[PDB]
Order: sequence, then structure tokens, then C-alpha cells
Amino acid sequence: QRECISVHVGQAGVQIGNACWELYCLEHGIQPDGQMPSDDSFNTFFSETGAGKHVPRAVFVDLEPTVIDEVRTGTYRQLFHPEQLITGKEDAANNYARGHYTIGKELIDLVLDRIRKLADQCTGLQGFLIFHSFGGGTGSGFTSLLMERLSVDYGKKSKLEFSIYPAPQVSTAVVEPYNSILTTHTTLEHSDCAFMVDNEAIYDICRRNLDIERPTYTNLNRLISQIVSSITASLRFDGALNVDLTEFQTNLVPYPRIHFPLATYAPVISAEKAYHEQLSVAEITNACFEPANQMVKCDPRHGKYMACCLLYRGDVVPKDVNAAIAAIKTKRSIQFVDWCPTGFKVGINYQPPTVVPGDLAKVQRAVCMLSNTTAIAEAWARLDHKFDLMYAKRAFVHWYVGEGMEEGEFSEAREDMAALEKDYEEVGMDSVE
Amino acid sequence: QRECISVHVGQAGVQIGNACWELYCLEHGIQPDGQMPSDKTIGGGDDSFNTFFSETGAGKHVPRAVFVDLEPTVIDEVRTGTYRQLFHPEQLITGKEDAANNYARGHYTIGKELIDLVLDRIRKLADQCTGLQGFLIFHSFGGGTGSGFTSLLMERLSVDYGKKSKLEFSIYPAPQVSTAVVEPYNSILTTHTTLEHSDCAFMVDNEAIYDICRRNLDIERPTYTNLNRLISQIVSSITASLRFDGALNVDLTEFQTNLVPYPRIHFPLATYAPVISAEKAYHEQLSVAEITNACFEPANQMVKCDPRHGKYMACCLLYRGDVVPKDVNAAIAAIKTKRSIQFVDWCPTGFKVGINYQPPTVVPGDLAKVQRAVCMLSNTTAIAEAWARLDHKFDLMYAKRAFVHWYVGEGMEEGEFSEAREDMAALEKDYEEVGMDSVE
Amino acid sequence: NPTHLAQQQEPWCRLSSTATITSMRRDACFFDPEIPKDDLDFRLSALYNHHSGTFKNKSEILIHQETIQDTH
Amino acid sequence: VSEGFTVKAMMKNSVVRGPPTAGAFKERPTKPTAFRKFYERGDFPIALEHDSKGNKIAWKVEIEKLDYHHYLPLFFDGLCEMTFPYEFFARQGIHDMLEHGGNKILPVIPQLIIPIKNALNLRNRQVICVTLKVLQHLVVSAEMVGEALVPYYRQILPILNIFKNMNVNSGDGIDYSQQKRENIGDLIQETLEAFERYGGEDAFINIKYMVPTYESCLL
Amino acid sequence: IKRQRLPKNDRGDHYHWKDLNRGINITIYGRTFRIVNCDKFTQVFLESQ
Amino acid sequence: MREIVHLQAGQCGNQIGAKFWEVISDEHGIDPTGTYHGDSDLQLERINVYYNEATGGKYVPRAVLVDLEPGTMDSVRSGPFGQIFRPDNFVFGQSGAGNNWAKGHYTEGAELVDSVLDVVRKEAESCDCLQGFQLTHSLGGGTGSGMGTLLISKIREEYPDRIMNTFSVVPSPKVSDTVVEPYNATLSVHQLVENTDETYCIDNEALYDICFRTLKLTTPTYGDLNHLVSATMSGVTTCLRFPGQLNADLRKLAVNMVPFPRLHFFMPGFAPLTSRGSQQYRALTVPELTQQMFDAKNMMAACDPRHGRYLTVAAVFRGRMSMKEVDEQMLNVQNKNSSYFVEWIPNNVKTAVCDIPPRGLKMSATFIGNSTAIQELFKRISEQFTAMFRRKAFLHWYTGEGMDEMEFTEAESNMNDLGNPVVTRGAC
Amino acid sequence: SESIYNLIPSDWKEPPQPPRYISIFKATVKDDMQKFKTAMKTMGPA
Ligand SMILES: Nc1nc2c(ncn2[C@@H]2O[C@H](COP(=O)(O)OP(=O)(O)OP(=O)(O)O)[C@@H](O)[C@H]2O)c(=O)[nH]1
Ligand SMILES: Nc1nc2c(ncn2[C@@H]2O[C@H](COP(=O)(O)OP(=O)(O)OP(=O)(O)O)[C@@H](O)[C@H]2O)c(=O)[nH]1
Ligand SMILES: Nc1nc2c(ncn2[C@@H]2O[C@H](COP(=O)(O)OP(=O)(O)O)[C@@H](O)[C@H]2O)c(=O)[nH]1
Repeated sequence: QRECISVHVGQAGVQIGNACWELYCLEHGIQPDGQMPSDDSFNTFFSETGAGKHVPRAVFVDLEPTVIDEVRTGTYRQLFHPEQLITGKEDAANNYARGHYTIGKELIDLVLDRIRKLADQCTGLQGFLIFHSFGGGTGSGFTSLLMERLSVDYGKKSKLEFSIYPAPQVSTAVVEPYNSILTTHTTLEHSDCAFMVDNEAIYDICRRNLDIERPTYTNLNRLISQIVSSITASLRFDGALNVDLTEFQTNLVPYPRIHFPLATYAPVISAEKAYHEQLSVAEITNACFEPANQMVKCDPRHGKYMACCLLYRGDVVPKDVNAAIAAIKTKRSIQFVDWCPTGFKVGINYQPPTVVPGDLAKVQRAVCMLSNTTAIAEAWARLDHKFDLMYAKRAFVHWYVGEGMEEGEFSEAREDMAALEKDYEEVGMDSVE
Repeated sequence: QRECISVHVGQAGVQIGNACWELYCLEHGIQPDGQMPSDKTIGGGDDSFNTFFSETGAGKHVPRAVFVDLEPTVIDEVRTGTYRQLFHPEQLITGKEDAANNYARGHYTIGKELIDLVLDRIRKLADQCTGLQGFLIFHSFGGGTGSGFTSLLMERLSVDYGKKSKLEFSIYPAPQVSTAVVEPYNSILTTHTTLEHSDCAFMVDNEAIYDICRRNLDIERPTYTNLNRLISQIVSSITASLRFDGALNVDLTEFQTNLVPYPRIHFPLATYAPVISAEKAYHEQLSVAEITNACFEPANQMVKCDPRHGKYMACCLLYRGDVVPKDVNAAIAAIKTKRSIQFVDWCPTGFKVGINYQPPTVVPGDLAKVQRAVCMLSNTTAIAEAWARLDHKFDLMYAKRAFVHWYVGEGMEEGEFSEAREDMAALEKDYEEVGMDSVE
Repeated sequence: NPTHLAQQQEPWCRLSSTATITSMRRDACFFDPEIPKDDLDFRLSALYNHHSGTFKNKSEILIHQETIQDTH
Repeated sequence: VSEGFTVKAMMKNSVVRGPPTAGAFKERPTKPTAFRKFYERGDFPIALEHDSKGNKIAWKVEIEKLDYHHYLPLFFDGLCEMTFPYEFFARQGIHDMLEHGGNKILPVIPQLIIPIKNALNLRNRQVICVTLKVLQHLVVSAEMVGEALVPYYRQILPILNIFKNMNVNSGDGIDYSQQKRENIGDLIQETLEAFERYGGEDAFINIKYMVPTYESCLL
Repeated sequence: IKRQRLPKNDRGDHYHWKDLNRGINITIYGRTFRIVNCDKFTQVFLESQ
Repeated sequence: MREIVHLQAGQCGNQIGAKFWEVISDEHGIDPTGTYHGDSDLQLERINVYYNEATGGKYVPRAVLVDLEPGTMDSVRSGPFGQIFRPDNFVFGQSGAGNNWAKGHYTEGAELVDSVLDVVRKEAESCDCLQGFQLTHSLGGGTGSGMGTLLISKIREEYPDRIMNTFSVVPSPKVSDTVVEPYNATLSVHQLVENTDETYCIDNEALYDICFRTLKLTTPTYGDLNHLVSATMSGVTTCLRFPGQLNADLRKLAVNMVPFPRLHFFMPGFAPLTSRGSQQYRALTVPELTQQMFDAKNMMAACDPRHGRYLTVAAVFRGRMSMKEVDEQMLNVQNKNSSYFVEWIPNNVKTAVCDIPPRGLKMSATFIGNSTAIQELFKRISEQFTAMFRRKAFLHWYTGEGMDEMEFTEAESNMNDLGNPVVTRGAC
Repeated sequence: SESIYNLIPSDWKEPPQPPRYISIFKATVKDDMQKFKTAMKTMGPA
């Protein structure tokens, strides 16, 4: 009954998805043929048809072939019901005005129909989990499209969005800045909890904790996978202070607009190093507020924790957690806000972190801190500058105003992210009265 | 004990019957030699062969089929191929001159050299009968044989077997592609003359099965083999309740009584659920709610007319497999709460339910093994558009007397075209009259 | 009195007064014309005449008015 | 308050809720009769003569031979109406056409039952009064009319059963409305007396089958 | 006897194929059938299992 | 016969009730499958206080288990004494409370409360002479805070002359498992003020201090926390269930501990509690039990009673034990500590003495205190509420769910109204 | 009904839009952009 439906848009989505579904399978047990070698701990991500066919519950979507055709011809070929994987013919060519206008109004209908069939088999959809990549059309345009229509249809549900926000420096495209400022609405008005990640930081986590000096994308999307699992762990497996998707939101999203939380896993150590550490509840809790093990390039010592929700999993006994949370409240470098006294929603599941043939060591204790910091304005700003630097010379704008988007959009988009920064920037200041 | 006689008229009828009898022989369990397996069981073993087969008291299953055509190379295929020993040689009946897409060369001139002998074989097959459920004719509204000889056959059968049920399986012409130019002429004439002898006529168009095969069965290049196999699955789902045992067994007379509001209005739209394609089959539940909704979906209907552009009058569901009546009841309630499904205000109970415990049997081919299926036979007012389409086509051709001499110079009079066209106009006004709501 | 003079300052009463589209959706609203099922998604809005539309793919059977209608 | 037979019904001092009201002793919604339609078209050979001596329906054609088969059961459905320039027409058409008869009213008895039951179905007191005068005049009108209506006592009697005990309890004070014979309990009493009297050799079994309480006359 | 899972005991166990051999007594609904023979398909299936 | 309907609201209340039913089934002699394998006839004499009889000698507990999420109640079934409960009053729902008092009081809680009340009426008159109801719930969170108070209000409407006890787990300031605990706690205390007859406040850190220091446990678990609550629940309803003299029931305890109608927030304590290492160092006597009961660290509410005045104190002893030293200890503590007891109530300590001790124990005691130290708990919740509500933080969901802005202020008004008698009686 | 005092064309214009939020991070962002930049180091001069 506790079913959640995933929607992977874009190469980022399709790829991050393959990563998440190897874990979901390795977790519940569903092997790469649907069969579960030798109890309802699967209804969330897997829909079972008579005769263990544990079919998935997602809709991988890309406006170009390739990306998805690797899953259609890969090891997990006999799992994703052919239809679920929905593909087109031409990419949006990093043009939001292609995913949201031209090459995009051709797949929006079929995807929303597959999403219905999945959301018609569920007895209680608890929320939709999206995975885009502000940067391309199938990650900014088609998302906006899908989200704008999903909200109207599946209204009183949820839309926990996971995104790969442009980095503060590297980036991979010259039109990334534009697309992101343009996808602001999909994250501000048509979402419920936007967890934003950035490749640079997950790459720092890798070149520092896992000891991998040449991190690929695979390594990165596996880290995104363990973060998602921890969030959807108190719906499949069992625990003491279990917490659902609806609960996270309450003890996080403070005001309706303020809903851009940041994520940080805890024991991101590697086999060898994890022989010199005790990885106790305090080691993991402290190394989650650490201004480096964070997943977005943003020092939290520049903002005010508005509400951090900590989701543990494994040999965590309520007592240790309570003791640890207290230590954090002693350290005064981790200043909180003055309007959220009790600023911690603890959640404890049991299933210890599952390990895929890869890197992150097998541990008996982990945590994932979904926190709502005020230090996210720095990311908002880094991007604001890049957009403002190019929109002045109206560079790379012809492509957009030639696929539909009338200039007016860019301008509105700008104002939106502007107001957004005001909201955050001015919400941690102390009581003037 | 409850037998039906199948008559296949024309090339389309014979090929549809080839698919049908292939499905029957692999469904009941009968080897192509006409006999039974000796080192294999069957499918359970009963008198559940009698309706479509007759024992000669030696282990030989001879079927109750008459494959009539005025042209060879269509019956020669079934006398040469792998089913050459199943059919009795006098049952497969062949003329020597083609009907030439003419209703005249099937009804008026070249029908008389074969109609006596066809009725003689029909009389023999009706003599070997305990209780006759009825006849199942298979034809098209296209070619000359399938129009005219079907017409003459219904004229003779209404006299000889006037208290008996006769079900047409008619290939309705497509509104756009077609195959011949004289299809509107032949269709207007044959429905004019079979409109008072057909007790119930299931029309099945070719374009909609093409669409079903390309959109659900994933066949970018389907053919007549696939179309006739799916029509054969329809016919088996219709007359399987008198072959096996189910929760709500439903007969051909009950089909007629619950599907036809007024005696000229006997044209149900047939649709089938699981039209799925093996590698798309084992991933869904294929639950009873899904198979009930897929019938009322306006893309699985097999006549190119939108059910939204009309009003439902009486729909008959025929479920096969592990179907519990509570799921049928819940699906019917869910359909009836939907506003866009419009039933007529003079039919509160618009559903006729039949349930069978026998799962559908699969030929090696396109369709998949499913443990649930349903055939939906919807009598509705959406067919007025399909009648008026080729009515306008008839008007376009008849306004200049194009191709009319090929009918006129062979016994047929000029005024029969006007008679048939007016009876179509009367059918149109009858459909509108039965359709619109009650205010008195 | 301090609660009122504090609640109606500005930089948080604006945040409390404003609400996003999704937040507006989940405030016990009531939308009658919607899609409760795929049998409504295929049927209530399709813009595809089964009698007139010939030989269309799976993605062409369902073309919504909101799909061919301007944004927001 | 408790709705029904739930656990809330047995709650110490529990105020139980009553059942919904019943359609008996309550007015019914009227419908447009064919009387109005046929009159508005005007194939009727009738005209109100508007006499000062009381309203009379003047007849252009002879009453003794009009049809009594497409007219008399058609004038019977005018007993479902209250508007003045149709109610009088129905009243003095039906009474006059039952007065002038003989060997022509009798085959119409099976075709005049449905308008009688439809007249009785709507519970207006005045029209129930008027149709009770109609049934009394009909049973006293001709020969064997009651003997042909005795297989039909079982469907015009049940509404004639509902209002049987509706006499006025005026006490020693006298009722000053015996003229306009309106008291429908007394009218039902007289109608059943006329039915049993001019009904035939076997009518009390059907009558007692429909109306439960009845003391037999002509004993 | 119609096609349904034939009970074996009082507690409602259906007969399986693991206790269906040639030349055996099987009781059902009061009666006691004496299974004698089978065909080549049943033989090869039973020796295969 | 007098008998109590036991209701569990929320995950906290459900696990607390499960531990309670385990403990009292051990106390009475009822196995997991409902039959009785005991040793004395005194256990089945008053089995009709908590156990409804069924066919074949099966004693089904008179408990209604409620939660908006069917995930912890499945654990209640799968627990040790899980196949003893009736599955019909096992009332559930397929939703999520969201840690929302609004969603537990004016949304699916209000849709499921009728289904609760039907079975509640059913075992409320599978009855002869009902005494009261016993709700176990968490004061901060969903379900137990919201639907618990909704059930309290509807039950006080339906049966207004019956005793209502609520064992409430009140939020802690050392840590928090929920950020809207001030909202839920304030809104639930507002309903608790004018409704219930006996509230028993149990902070989590007080149980943590008892586990860490008094019992010297190394890994205290939520079951170990719940065991103390189960012990004090069995201690309170003991003279109502077992023979003896000075038999105090729920109404007698309410009379002798509630001087004014709004002052019924108690702070319970169970005190034959010692460690394994110091277990054999004891000289277990009535002075030792009085010593441990009035030591201000075994209290199960995080409220130091030396920071205020005792109004009333109840002591329910269990065991074969002489009355002279009982009365001597109760008199002696009052004479010794004269600045910690009010002077307008002479002899403000009650005495109840049951004979049958809890199994494994020979002489136990349950302490109940209506001290003025609860004002610290209430004003602390009020300070957190004013820190969160002054900014309208986390309020959009309540207001969009159906709360009003006025109702939070009115709940705060009655909440700090409650703090005023308990300080005027602290300073006369 | 209607009135004369509704044919009047109102002089209501949109009030001018407030200026955008300059942000308190813009100087840090610009300094970070100028940081790590050394012109003409690997490619070198022509
Ligand atoms: N984990 C992970 N992240 C990726 C992957 N591919 C791309 N990304 C991130 O996504 C950003 C842009 O890629 P996308 O938005 O997915 O491009 P797209 O959606 O395919 O859009 P088109 O190129 O127009 O088809 C890059 O900056 C990457 O940081 C991937 O395979 N795995
Ligand atoms: N479904 C299906 N339809 C067919 C098939 N063969 C022909 N048709 C349709 O039937 C129409 C004509 O078929 P027939 O009536 O059998 O042709 P005929 O009776 O041999 O007439 P002649 O052309 O004069 O020989 C064509 O327009 C086709 O659309 C078939 O194998 N399957
Ligand atoms: N004594 C005791 N307290 C518990 C138990 N389980 C949870 N709690 C406490 O209950 C508090 C909140 O529970 P809550 O979320 O409101 O549960 P809910 O009522 O189902 O929503 C937590 O802070 C726990 O400390 C238990 O089993 N025993």
C-alpha cells in the first residue's frame, strides 16, 4: 500500500535511475529478471504480478533514444516492462524551449498515461520521486512540462524532486546557466521538497573519503541512490521512530515557499579506511554537519539551520542518537535559527545500508541529514551571476526565442530566483523586535 | 447437444474460417488429421466438441462447416494444406466462375448453380443435429461472393429454418483505405437484403484491427493472417460459453435478447481485451478492471466509429479465465459512474454478463497466453457515422450511374439501388430516433 | 499583544501569507474535472475521432487540449 | 441522537430517530393528461353552454351514438385534473355518458380501469370525491357492469381502502356539508355498498380481500 | 465429477500428483475409485518428477 | 464489578499499551493464546476489570488500539503477547498522520473516530458497571495528540460520569523527535485541561535518568522505558483489582488528589527500582520504599519537586506489610519537609495498601504527585511554542488543513492560564 | 443597474516594479570568479 512512483527524466535521470534500481533490486531481493529468489517490503518501488514478476514502478523518459536503449538492451532488460521506458527521436539540444515547447509535446501525453496506469495499480501512492538535471531540455523543459501537468492531475499527492543543480565552477555546457534560472518555477511552485545536488561536491566527497582520484558518473549516481534509499527506507523496511515522506516535509519545509533542502550522507568511507574508524552514531552525526561532507558546494557556517531531519539506519539505538544530537547543540559553530527551537526530526529504520559490488564500504550504521539551511542562497547567486553575464549580450537567446519561448520568460525567470534569494537570505536574521 | 453450423462465404469468410477452425482444433484438442492424440490427454475431455465437431464413431472429428466460394484457389488451399483431412470433401464447396465484385454475380446469376447444393449440404448438416443453436456465417460487405451469395443464402435460410438464429460476422468496409471501388454499392445492397434475415450481425472493420495490431500488438506490418486470428479469438470468446462451463453461462438466444433493442437494430461493435504481445504480457496484472476498461477505451473498438460520438444502448461482456463475479461487478460499477460513458436513458441495466472458467487458448503466433480476457459486444448509436460514410460514398458514385451497368445488365434492376439506399436512410433515422433522449 | 505586533512585521508574514501552487493544491480544495483513471485519460480528453483519425501511433491517440493549449 | 438498531440505540436515555415519512395520506405530483391535449386540438363535440341553471355541457352530436370507445375511456382520464375548464367537462361528460347508455358501456369496462386507478393514485380529496361519484354512477348505470367489474375489484380498491375510516367527529354538532357530498369515508362506504349490491353473486371475497374491515349487507 | 480441486482429508487438502500412481485406491466424495493405468504422457511426467 | 476500557492512541501509546498488557497478563496468569495457567484463585476473582470472557476460557483484553498508520500496530500483533487482542476493535487506517494535530483532529482522525467509537461503545456496554477509560498516548506528535484528544472529548460527551485517566508522554527539552512538538503539545494540553479526570505526565528524559542511573542500564531501549509506565499503570489500578484494605480506586485517588478541577496533572513514580550490582545490597523495607519514592530522581516526569510545593501525594503500596511504619513514614516525611508541602491541606499524603504484590516482587509502591513542578513543564512548552509561533513558523499546514489563527492563540491562553493556579498555590 | 460614473476611464496604471535583489553574496561571487584566473599561462603569448 505504501507505493511511490519514480520518474527519471533526461540522461541524468535515466542513468541515476539505473543506479537506484540496482540497489532497490539488490535491497528487497528482486533479481535482474524480476524473480525474487526464495514480505510486502517491495510494494513501494516494485509492483508484483501473479508469479514473482516484481515489475518496477517508474517511467524512465528521454527525448532522444540511446540513454534508455542501453537499459532496453542491458542486463536489466527483462525487468522494466517495455512501455515504462518511454523514448523519442531528437534530443532537446540543451534548449528548455525544446523540452517545454517543440520536441516535448510529443512525449508528454504518453508519459502521463504510463504514470496513470502505475498510479492506478497503487492502493496508496505516497508521492512521486523525480530525478532531472537542470542543464538540458529533458531535464529542464520536459520536467517543467511533466510537473505543470502532474500537479494539475495528481494534485493532493507529493513531488519530491531530486536535481543536479549546475556546479559553482566546472559545469559542462555553456547554456546551463540559462536553463537553470528558467526551471525555477518547476522547483518553486510545482514541487514539494527539492533536494538539489551538485557534481563538484560529490566528486570532492569521492576524492577525499572513498580515495577514488578519478571518480566517474557511475560512482556519483550510486551516492545519490543510497541518499534516496534512506529517504524511502521508513516505508519499505521497519524501525522504531519510522518517518514517511509526508512527515519529512512537516519537520522541514518551514514556510510554503522555503522548500529547498540539502542532503548529506554519513559514513561515506572506503573498505581500507573503515578499518581505522569506529563509525559510531556520533562520528556519523558530526560528519554530517561537517562543512565538506555536504553534497552542494555551500558552507553551512554561512547560514542558519532552519530544520535538519536526520534519518538513520542500522545499529542505531534511540539512546545514542539523543546523546549525539545534544553534542551538536553544544558546538556553537553550527548555529541554528531562533524560530525553530526543537530543530531535529530523528528517524530510525533497521535494515543496515545495502552494498552493491562497487565502493562505499558495508557499514552497520549510516545517516542522511535532509537539512533546510540558509546557505543555499550562495548556489542561487553563483548561477544568478552567470545568467546575468550572458543575458546582457542576449547570447544563445536566438535558439530559445526560435523554438517558442518569448524573451519575456527569461526576464520573469530572473525575477523569480531573485525573490527566492530574498526569502532565504532574509529568514535567518535575528528577531528585529 | 447444443450445436452450431458454420458457413464461410467468400475469400474473406474462408480465410477467417481457416483461422477459426485452426483455433478450434488447437483449443478443444484435435490434431490436424481430424483425429485425437493417443499418447496425449486433450484439455480435459467431455462432450465439449459436439457444437463444432461430429463423431463418425471411429475417433474422427468432422466439423460442422460449409466453406462455399464461387472461385477456386481459395478452397484449393484448404484441400491441399495441412487441414485437408479435417474437412469432409463435400463440405468444401467450389464454383468455377468468380463473382467479379458484383452483387449480381453472387445473388442473381451465379448463385443458382450452387445454392441448391449448398442448401442440400446444409440440410444434411442440420439433419445431423440434436438441438440447433443456430448458424454462424462469415463474410464481408466487400466482394461479390461475400455480398450476393450471403444474401441468397440468408433468403433461403429464412424460409427453410425460419425459427433459427443466424449470426453474421461481416467485414465492414473501411472509411478510408478500402480495397475495391464497388464496395459501397455491394455493402448498401447486402445490408439492405440481410437487414431482415440477420438475427444479429457483428461488424468488424479492417482499419481498426490494423490500428490495434500496430498500437497494442506492436506489429508494424500485420496481415490478413493476424486479422483473422484475432477475429477467430473473438468468435471463440463469443461461442465458448456453450462449449465450456462458467459462472454465468450465456447462450446465443440470450445474446440476441439482451443485445438488440429493436429488430432492425442488430449491429454490435465487438472488441477484445488482452490484445497484448507476449514480451509485454507478463509485466501487468491484466486484472478484470483493466480488461473491462480496455473494452470501453475508444481505441480497441473494431469498427472505425467513436463510441463517444453516440450513446451506448446494451453492452455484453464475455469474460474468460480466472474471473470472479465480484470483479466484474466492481468494474461495471466503475464504468457506470463515468460520465463520458453515455448509456441511453431507457436502459438502466445496460450490461449483460457472461463468465467462463476456460482460459483463452493461443495459436503459435501473435497473441499471448493470458489467464483473463473479455469480449465486449456493445450495441450503441455510434454506428450511424459508419453507415452514413459509405451512404455518402454510394451517393457520390450513384449520382453519375458509375459502375451501375455491371450490375444492371445481369438481371438486376435499376431501382434496387434506390431501394437499398432508402433503406439505409431509414436505418439512419431509426438510429437517431432510438438514440435521442426521452422527454415525454 | 507582543504576538500580534511580532506576527505582523513583514519578512515572515509575507512568507506565511504566500503559498505555492502545490501548497494551494493541498489545502482541501475540490477539482471536479480531472482524471481519476486511465479510462478517463484516454476518453474524456482525447481529441481523436476514431472514425476520422486514420493510422495513428500510440502517442497520437491521446492529444489533450491542455497539451495543445498555451502555458499556465 | 441514535439512527437505527446500532449500539447507540441502547444508550440508557437514548433518543431514537423516527423513520422517514410515507407517501400514504399525502398528495401526489400531477401529470399532463391526454384530456388537455385532445381538448386543445379540439376534436371534442362538446361546448360549455354557460347556463345560469348550473353549468351544462352541450353536445353537438347525439350522445347515444358517439363512440364510447375512443371517447368514454378518454373522458375518464380527465378525472386527474383540477383546473376549471377541464374538470367540469370531465365530470358532466362522464356522468352524462354513463347516464345515456345500454349494451355499449359494457365492452368498455376493461378499457376504463387504468384511468380510474390513475385518478385514485393522486390523493386529492375533491377528485377522489368526484371519481367516487363516477364509480357509483357506473355501477348503477347498466346491466352486468358490476358483473364485468367483479374480476377488477383488486386494483381500484386499494386506494379506496386507505381513506375508509375518515369520518368527521363533529360531536353533537351537526355537519353542515352533507349537501356537497365530500366526506370520503362515507363515500367509500356507499361505494362499497353499491359494489357489493350491484356486483353479482360472488363479490364479497374480492372486496374483503382488498378492504380488510367490512360488514356485509344483503344478508 | 467437475473440474475442481478434489478434497483428500477432513481438513481440506486437495489431491496432488505426488500421491497419484497406477493401480491405487483413491477415495473422493464417498466413492473409492481404483486407478488402473495411464498413458505415455502421464508415465513420462511421473517418472520425470 | 468495576472495569476499565483501555485505549491506545499512536505508536507511543500502542507500544506502551502492548508492554502494559504483557505485564498485566503476566500478573494475572493469562498466556498469549488467552487461556489461564496461574497459581492462586485471587487472580481470576477480578479478571473482569480488564479481560472480557469468551468461549473456551479465552480472556480477550478490553483494549481499543488506534493509529492512522498500520505499521506499528502490525508490530503489536507480531509481538509476544500479540495474538491475544481482538482483531475487530483493532481499528486502523491507511494514511499518515504527518505529526499534525490538525490532521489528527479535523481530517482522517475525524473520519476514523466514528469507527473507533462504535467498538468503544461495544466494549463499553459489554459491561455491567463501568468505572472508566484509560488512554495511553504521546502528547507531542500526531494521532495520540490529535485523535487521542478527539476520543477524550467524544468519550466525555458520551459518558460524562465515568473516570478518565490518560497516561501522556509529554515532550522533552534535551532532544526532540519532532519539530512541531510545541504545537501538538500545547493543542493537546488545551483539550486535556477541561475533559480528563487524571492525567499522568511522563517525560522521556526522566525515564532515561531512571534507566541510566537508578537501574544503571547500559543500552536503555524504548521497551525498557515503557516497562516503568506499565508498572505504574498496574500499580494505580491495584486496589481495584486485588484484595486488601484501604482500597483506593480511581475515583478515590481523584478525590484525594484533585483539590481544584483544573489541577489534575500528576507526576508518577515507581520505586522498588534498583540496579543489578546494588540489588543484593538492599535492606528492603517500608522505610526504603518511602525513601526511594520521595527521592527526587526516580520521578517519571522531568520536574524537580524541590522547586515547588506538593499539593497532594498518593502512595499505593502492594504487599503483606504492617500499617504502623506506613503511617509513620507518611507522617515523618511531612514533618521533616514542611516547606515542600502546602499548609492549607493537612495530611496531604494518602495511603492505599493492597496485599498481592507484583510477580517477582514481594513489596512494591506506586507514587502519584500533584506538585507545583508541572508549571515548569507547561511554561517550557509555552516558551518553545512562543519561539515557534511568533514567526508563524510551520503554521501554513495547520491553517491550510483547517485550523484558525485564533485557535492557536486561545490554546496558548488556556495553556498559560493553567500555569496560574499552580503558582498561586505554590506561593499561597 | 448602471451609472454615469462607470463610463469614466480610470487613470490607474501599474505601480512601477521594485528593483531586483542585489544579494549579499554578489561581491563574494564576483571575487570567486576573479580568483584562480591567471591570464596567458599555458597557451602563452602569440
Ligand atoms: N549521475 C549522473 N549525472 C549526470 C549524468 N549525465 C549528466 N549528468 C549531469 O546532468 C547535467 C546535464 O545533463 P542532462 O540535463 O541530463 O542532459 P539531457 O537531459 O540529456 O538533455 P539533452 O542533452 O538535450 O538530451 C550535467 O551537467 C551532469 O552534471 C549521468 O549519467 N549520471
Ligand atoms: N479480415 C480479413 N478481411 C479480408 C480478408 N480477405 C479479404 N478481406 C476483405 O474482404 C473484402 C473482399 O473480400 P471477399 O468478399 O471475400 O472477396 P470475394 O468474395 O472473393 O469477391 P471477389 O473479389 O469477386 O473474388 C476486401 O475488401 C477485404 O477488405 C482476410 O483474409 N481477412
Ligand atoms: N515510553 C515509551 N515512549 C515512546 C515509545 N515509542 C515512542 N515513544 C515516544 O513518543 C514520542 C513521539 O511519538 P509520536 O510520533 O507522537 O507517535 P504517534 O502518536 O504515533 O504519532 C517519541 O519522542 C518517543 O520518545 C515507547 O514504546 N515507550
